This record gives sequence, C-alpha cells and structure tokens, in this order.
Amino acid sequence: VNKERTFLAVKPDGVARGLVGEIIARYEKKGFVLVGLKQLVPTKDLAESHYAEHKERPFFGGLVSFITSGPVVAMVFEGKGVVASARLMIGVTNPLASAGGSIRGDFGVDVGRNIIHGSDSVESANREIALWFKPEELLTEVKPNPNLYE
Amino acid sequence: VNKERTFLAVKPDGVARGLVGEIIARYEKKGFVLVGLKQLVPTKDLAESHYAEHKERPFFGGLVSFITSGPVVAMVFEGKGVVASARLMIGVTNPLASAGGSIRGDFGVDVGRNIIHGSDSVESANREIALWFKPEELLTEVKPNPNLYE
Amino acid sequence: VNKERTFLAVKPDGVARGLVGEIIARYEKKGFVLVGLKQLVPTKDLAESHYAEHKERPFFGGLVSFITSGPVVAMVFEGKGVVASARLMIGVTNPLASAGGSIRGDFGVDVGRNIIHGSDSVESANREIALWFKPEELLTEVKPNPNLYE
Amino acid sequence: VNKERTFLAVKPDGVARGLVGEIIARYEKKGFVLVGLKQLVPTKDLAESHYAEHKERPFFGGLVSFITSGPVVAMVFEGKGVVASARLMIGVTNPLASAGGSIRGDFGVDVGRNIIHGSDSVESANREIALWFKPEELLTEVKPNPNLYE
Amino acid sequence: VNKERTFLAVKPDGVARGLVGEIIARYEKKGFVLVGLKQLVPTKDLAESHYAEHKERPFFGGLVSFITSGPVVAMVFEGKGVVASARLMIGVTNPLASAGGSIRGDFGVDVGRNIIHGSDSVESANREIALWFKPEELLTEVKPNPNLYE
Amino acid sequence: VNKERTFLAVKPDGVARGLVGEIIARYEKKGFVLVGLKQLVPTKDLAESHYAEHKERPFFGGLVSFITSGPVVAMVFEGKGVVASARLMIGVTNPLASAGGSIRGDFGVDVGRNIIHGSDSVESANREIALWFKPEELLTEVKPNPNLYE
Repeated sequence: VNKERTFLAVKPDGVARGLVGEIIARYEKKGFVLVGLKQLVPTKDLAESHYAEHKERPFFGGLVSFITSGPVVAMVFEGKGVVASARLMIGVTNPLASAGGSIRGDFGVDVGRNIIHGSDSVESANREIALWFKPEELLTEVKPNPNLYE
Repeated sequence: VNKERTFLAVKPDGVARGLVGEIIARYEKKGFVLVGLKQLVPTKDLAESHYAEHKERPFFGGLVSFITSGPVVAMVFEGKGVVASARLMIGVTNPLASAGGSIRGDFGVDVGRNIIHGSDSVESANREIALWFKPEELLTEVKPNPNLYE
Repeated sequence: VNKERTFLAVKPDGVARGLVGEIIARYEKKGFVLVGLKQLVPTKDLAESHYAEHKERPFFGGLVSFITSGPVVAMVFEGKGVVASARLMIGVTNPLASAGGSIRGDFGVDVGRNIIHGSDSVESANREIALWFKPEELLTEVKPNPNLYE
Repeated sequence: VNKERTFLAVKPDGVARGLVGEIIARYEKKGFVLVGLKQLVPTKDLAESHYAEHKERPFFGGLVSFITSGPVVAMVFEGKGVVASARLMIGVTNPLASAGGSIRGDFGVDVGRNIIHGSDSVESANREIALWFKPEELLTEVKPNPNLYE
Repeated sequence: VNKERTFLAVKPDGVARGLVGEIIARYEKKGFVLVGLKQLVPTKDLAESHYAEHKERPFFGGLVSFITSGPVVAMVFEGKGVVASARLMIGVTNPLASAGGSIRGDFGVDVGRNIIHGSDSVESANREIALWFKPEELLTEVKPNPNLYE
Repeated sequence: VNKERTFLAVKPDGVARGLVGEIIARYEKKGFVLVGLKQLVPTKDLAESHYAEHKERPFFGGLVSFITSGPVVAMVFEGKGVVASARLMIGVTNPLASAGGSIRGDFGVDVGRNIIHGSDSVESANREIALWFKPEELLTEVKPNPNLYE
C-alpha cells in the first residue's frame, strides 16, 4: 500500500553538519511525500521513550544524551515500502560499511555520529510517529506526483 | 549582528514540486542556522494576516487562497544580514527575470507560482516569525560553524 | 570491444518527472558516447514490437498502453560493456529494491513507473536499436574522451 | 502566453564535453517542457541557413564549419517567456563575462566554443524551429507540471 | 592569450568547512587547467609577503594571523582571462553581497571568513604565484580539453 | 583509531577528465581530513617504487608509463577506517563492475583508465605516504568536524 509511513529524525550531528536539506531532498527525489516535519530539541522523556527498546543496555544512556544534546529535525514520509526503502537509503549502522549512494555511506564515519534515524519496521514507525508527532501535525490528505504510482 | 533572523516559507507549489530539501540545503550551505522549521497547511486567518499588507489590493484574495491550498514548509533562519541575503538567494518577484543561481531563477517560471516567500525587511521578518511560530518552536541558543564568523 | 551499444528509453513517467537530463548526464559522466537521441510518442505498433517478448503475458497490455501514453526519450549509448553497465546504473526491476546511486534507486518507488528502459542483452540491444532508430539517426564515427580507454 | 517556444542546440563542443544532460536538466528544472529533441550532425546547408543572418560577415565561414564539425543536440523548449529566459540561463556571448549560475558562465571560456545556441527572439525561434525540426517531431499537446503556472 | 595564470588559495575557513573539492571542481568545469596545487600551513613571512599591499593598514595583522591559523590549499589555474574570470566566480569581498552562483555568494556570510583568495590582476597573480610556488611545482606543458579553445 | 591515514592519487586520466575536485569533495563530505595534497608529474623512479609489488608482472611496464604520462594529484586523508572506507568509495578494479555511488562506478569504463589509486591496506598506505610525501608536507595536528566522532 502507498500510504505506508516512516519516521526519520536527522540527529544533532546531521543538523549541526548542515545535512538537513540534503537528506530531505533525497527522499523527495525518490518520490516519498513529506507528511510531517519540525525541528525540536528533544527532552529526556521523549528520548528515553524513543530508545526504550535499549533501556536495558548500557549504551542507552549515551543514546539519550546525544539526541537531547541539540536540535533534531523529525520528519514523517509516506509512500509504498517507505520503511524498508528509507532504511536502504540511509545505509547500515556503521557509516564506514555503508555504500556510497546512501546517506551514511556518503557522509558518516562513526557509529555514534551516524547522522539520521529511520524506523526499522512498520510497527516501530507507527510507535515513533505517534511519539514524536501530534496528529494535527501530520497531513491527512497526501497527494503524490501522479507519475510515481501505477 | 549575527543574530538577525528571517522568515522563509516554501509555498505549496514548492512543496508539491519537491524543492523543500533543495531550498533548505542552499541556506545551510550559505552558513545560515535553522532556528525554526515545520510543515503546515495554513488556515485562512494566518494567510490573511501574513499578507495583510495587500489586504486592500484585489490580488490579496488569490494570495490567501493559494497559500492555504496545500502544505507549506515555514522556516526561520538566523545569521548576519540573513534578511537581505535570503532575498538575494531567492531572486526577484518574476522568476523569469531571476538570475540562474537563485531559487526563482533556477526553478520558477510564473509570478503566481514563485515557490518561496522570504521576509522583505527585518521588521516584517519579526512580524512574520511571531505570526508563524510559537516562541517555544524557535531555538534560543544558536551556534553556527565557527569558521563562518570572525 | 568499445563499440558495444545499448538502447535506453526514458519512459513517459521519467520524461514527465523532468529526469531526462539527469539520466543522460549520468551516462555521459560514465564515459559512454551518445550515438542516437530523440523524443517521440511511441505508436502502438512500435510498443508491441518493443515488448514482443511479453506478448503472451497479461501485463503486456499495460506495458504497451503506458509507453504510448506520452513522450519518450529514446537513446543509444556506445561504449565497452555498456549493455550490462547501463543495466547496473539503472537498478533492478523494483525501484524500492534498487540501491541509492542507481537511477531507480534514487528516483523510483513503483515497478509500473520505473522510469527508464535499458536493453537486457547485446542481442536485445541490437533489436531495439534497429527498432527505434533509422540508421541515418545513429552516429557512425564515434570518438570518446581519449582518457577513457587504454 | 505559456505556449512560447525556443530553439536550443548544444553545439559540437558541448556534446563533446559531455554537457548535454546537464544543459537539458537545467531547463527541465526551470519548468520548461521538452517539445522536440534529437541528435544530428548538421549538413552545410542547414548550417548556412541557421546562420544566414551572418552570411555577409567573414566569421560566417567559421560558424558553419564548426557546427557541422560534429554531432549537435537540437531541442525545442516550451514555456512562458522561454525565449528570453533561456538566453538568460545561457549567459552572454563571451563565456568569460557570463556569470556563475549560467551555462556559459559555469562551463565556457572561449567565444568560439561557447557550448550552446539559443534563439535570440520569438521570430528567430520560429524560423529555427521550422528549420531544424519537422512538425511531426514536435509535441503538439504539451502538459507542464500544474504547480508551475497560475 | 590562453596561457594566463592566476593564483587561488582556499583560506583556512574554506578548508575547515570542507569546500576544497567543491571550489576546485568549479574551476575544472569552467575549463581552466590546474597548473599547481598543494596544501600548506603558511608561515608568518609568506603571509606578510602575500598581504604586503596592506602592510600599512591596521587589519593587516588580522589578515596575517588568520591565514597562518590553519592549512591552506594554494593553487594556480591557467586559461584565457582566468584572472578576471576567477574573480567573477569568487564573488565580491562581502559574501552577503555576492550573487548565488559564485563561491562567496553560495557559501559565505562574513568578510573576515570569505573562504578563498584570488589574484586581483595579472601582475599580482604573477607575484603571488612566484611567492607561493617553486617553479618546479608548476606544470610547464599545459594541455586543455580541445573543445575549449578555438 | 581516528588517526588512520590513506594515500590516494588521482591518476592522469582523472586529472585530465577534470575529476580532481569531485573526488576530493567526496572525501571531504564523508568527513575524512585532508592531511597532504599536491599535484606532480611522477618520475619513473617514484612510479616503479609505487608499483613495486608488480615489478615481476608484464603489465608493470604499462602501469609505470601511464602514471608518469601526465600530472597526478596525490593526497593523504585521515580518519577512522579511512583505508577500507576509501577503497569502498573508489569501487572495484573494473569500473564497469563498480556500483553507481562509487568513483569508478560513476565515472569509469576501463580497468586501464580507472581514475584513482587508493592504498589497499594500512601498511601499503604507510609505505605510499612515505613514498609520495615528505613529512613536512603532512599536517601534524588534525582537527576534524566535532560532529563526526563520538
């Protein structure tokens, strides 16, 4: 279905390195539709909730601290297979192992400063979207370029 | 002063044509700092207030209708001379007269679909920013690349 | 051999989305030489002949209708291993599975609107070229940048 | 009117330097619609006719020889004010005097190798189009991105 | 004459902001030939000599300190009218007044951090080149793309 | 460790095709720091030493001749995993087999004209760096964008 949505957040390092527009442009070119978008400095509570899955791990603390360390550009994209597609456009966890052509492959060097976050599944996408955005902040009627879908 | 701010809004045509990231990237490259950012479908009241200066003109109606016709990406940039600089990066009113190298020169053809709005003065910038953004939505502490300012 | 040729056609969706120049530029950068090029709205006969291999399949009808639905930019590129190379630059059938860095990976989302066609073999390349182009429309003397071939 | 057309020809030097896609992409981004397109090696007769206005000047010979010296990509673009707009995107006669942001400003250095030709007026555009293209080679129904024109 | 040369130095701020390749690529695209190139951290003596013309001004001290504050990428480009052309590609002294399409127009905001230096005349170019480069470090035989000069 | 270094040399074909800035920009974007950089026409001795590992093979002669055939831009980049990362950004030996997104995948077609050389291991990187650069030519203090490393 073409109404699939994913949550992406350009982390503080990406924002600080001026990659926000470059990242958004890549998704717009692909044909995904921007359904939600806003810059914010995440509070500890939102952060801990975002990374709840790692709450029992030791690096959980470092994740929370970093993401709340500066502005973040949170966005929600809609489109067919956007969740897996966006992961693919992002690259693998280690930027050094990510292929040129992907966001982390092109701009990153360190796991801890890997620029962007993308939901890893439709269900995590749904949880993250509802976590980071009020429903009023999301487009209800999405109209993509007609030359994109059969 | 380097804390000058301007208000930019990628109008519905720019959003629909997938130029949001391309426009943001241009300002980030320049060295201006993203201080506010969000996508929204403007209500009639916000629109009429935004274009209040033309409220006595006949084309006022067309301005209001268009901007409320679809999503808009509103943003606030900070930096030295950002208000005049951003206007310069945008181009002149008529995209056909705008030089290559500017947003309207590169992507537009019609006055009525000229892609983006930029405050025309510091005072209009201050009015528009306060109009489109709650104070909570704007970064308070802005830190630019240290290689930008002497 | 460096005189190998392949047939590429930017389908109606690619033309309509303004990707013609972006696609041609990618091949020119690679070092392949443009040997034939023209825009046309394919007739049903040319279309059915182009997709003859699927004439017994049900989706054959949809293929024919789409390609004749609007202008198409047909082109022939020459160079060593251009047939496989061009396929690689294009991506896989499903744009969602195509890697960033490839045409379909960067710009497409749907199999049915996958932007471009590239011959799948030297023999199909030879058949397609002879199908879409009169011999008078193809360069006879091709001279590539001397820094490309040993 | 939005049905205005102009004739552009990427001269032999532009084709040889691999700038065809880069030039087409610039016009597509602007929002102009590709209405005719083909590569050809101009004959002396077409060349002399193209440059007829200089037939009494001494450099006329050099113009004719160069343009017939290799392949040329001829194209016709449609859009509002496309004739003046395209000239503006091209730059001035001397590439060294052309501003960055324009084709000649970005890629050329010599008047004699100034990359591209653009009609200088609507009437010359009409003469050149009819000179370089058969009517069958031009789109009759042009549909631009709806977000381009008011 | 096509053997004209100019001296360009990407100052410490440009190097630090990762603009070295972007700046070199702009000149290579234009058709100018790289004749000398090296990264170095300028000593005080070279700096004072470089800016000797301002030695009687008060800002002379600030010029010397900045340029010796970090690595610099010095380069010499050759081509017809390269000295004026390169200045034009650079922009005006104040990056805020420089037009999009130029280096300072696209990437700078402050006079003191204006990214790059370009000789202002053929004679200053000759003095700077001889100042920053040993003759052994400059190409003697320069061969440009044959499609550049008539 | 983040102080790892690799040696890259844009071979004569890459320099001649104007890809120097494009290649440097890719590494700068990735976050690697330029530690050494200079253009030179390699002597036979440096060449034979560079390719010593193939000195017993027949193609050794062709390697030496080509690299000494014109200017070369030698550079040293520093960063975590830069040696493997840079190889990955370069592509595989055969440009035709290299994926879009990599230097050879995007710009090359022939093994013999594969544009750039990158050390294949840390030890070969150390040997090549010491071979091509005097210690005085390498930055001692390297400071990367702070948003790159955790």
